[PDB]
Amino acid sequence: KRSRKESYSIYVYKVLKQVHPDTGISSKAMGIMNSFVNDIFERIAGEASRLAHYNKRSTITSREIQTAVRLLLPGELAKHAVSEGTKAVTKYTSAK
DNA sequence: CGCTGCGAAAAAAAAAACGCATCCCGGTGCCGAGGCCGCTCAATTGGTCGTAGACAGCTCTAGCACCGCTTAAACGCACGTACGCGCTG
Repeated sequence: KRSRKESYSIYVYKVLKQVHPDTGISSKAMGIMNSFVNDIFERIAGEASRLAHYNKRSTITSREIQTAVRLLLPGELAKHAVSEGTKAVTKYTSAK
C-alpha cells in the first residue's frame, strides 16, 4: 500500500473532544498542533538532556523533565504543567 | 452720538442627502472531515543482569562577617547653554 508516517493527531482529537465535544479541526490546523507538540517535545527533551549531562547523570528522570519544564515554560503555564505532570507520575506509580 | 440691531458673513456646524462598502441572509454544491474496514508493527509482560545514583560520611574551599585606613566616586546645587519641541507654509 504505502509506508507508515506516525503523528499525534489521534491524541489531539481525543483531547479536543474532552475539551470542546462539539468542535472539529481542519487538516491544516491539525498539522499546526502536530508541529507544536513536536517543537515542545524536542525543547523539553533537549533541556532535559543538557541538565543530565551538566550534572554527569546518564539517566533523564521525571526530575529532569520537571526542571526542563520550569526553565522552558513561563510562570503560570509552568506551575500547571508541573502540576499536571506530577499528578500523572503519582497516579502511574501507585497503579504499578 | 452709542447702541443696536440687523444683516450679513463667516465659519461652525449640522444635517441630510447620496452612494458606497461591509454585513448577513438562506439555499447551492463540493470536498474534506470524520468514521468505519482490516491489518500490521510498535507497545506491554515479565524477568534477567549489572551499574547509575542514593547515602553516609570525610575533607578543605571558599564563601559570609567584622574592621578600620584611604581614597575615589556619589551626592548635589547652581548656572547657563544647547537642545527638544511646536506652529506655519
